[PDB]
Amino acid sequence: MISLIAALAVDRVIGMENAMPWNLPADLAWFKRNTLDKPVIMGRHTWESIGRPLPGRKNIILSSQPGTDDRVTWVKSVDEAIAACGDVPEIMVIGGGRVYEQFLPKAQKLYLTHIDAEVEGDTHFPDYEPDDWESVFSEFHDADAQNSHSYCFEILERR
Ligand SMILES: Nc1nc2c(c(=O)[nH]1)N(C=O)[C@@H](CNc1ccc(C(=O)N[C@@H](CCC(=O)O)C(=O)O)cc1)CN2
Ligand SMILES: [Ca+2]
Ligand SMILES: [Cl-]
Repeated sequence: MISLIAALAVDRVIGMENAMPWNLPADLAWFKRNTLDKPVIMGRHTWESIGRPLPGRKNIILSSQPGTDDRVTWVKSVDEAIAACGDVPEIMVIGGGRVYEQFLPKAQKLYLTHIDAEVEGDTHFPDYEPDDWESVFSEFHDADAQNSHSYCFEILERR
């Protein structure tokens, strides 16, 4: 089963963690908690931006180009990405935009972080409609000594 996990700035703008204007260690901890011990699928740009395989998870990179790092698994299609995961209960797709769009239709859950910050960007998470999803968990948090901005964690199930 496919799950998408993303951090959204205002107006659903998305980008690479290392380039966003916030510093939210609480969100990275949530991300870790929610992906640990699960396969993670990402596109090429996100892989390059993270730089090293995320430990404790199977890292899968979706790319039409040949692989350039033997430390991760490279696939060329959505179906191939899912076959390479094996029989696992949940597959975490971690973006970017195009990757989110290719898996959305198959996704059954969404783990989102809504961050209260305005960012200019050209890439946005795709629209999800109120009728197709149920918010099953939500948790609001204020900015603090370690977290630059306020954020809300949320879990949605396809309805
Ligand atoms: N919640 C959430 N989802 C997201 C992002 C995010 O920042 N937050 N990212 C884009 O905004 C993308 C993922 N980018 C990531 C970039 C770096 C790390 C990372 O270093 N995580 C370490 C945590 C240890 C540490 O805290 O340094 C890990 O998971 O092991 C994770 C995700 C997409 N999905
Ligand atoms: Ca940053
Ligand atoms: Cl990407």
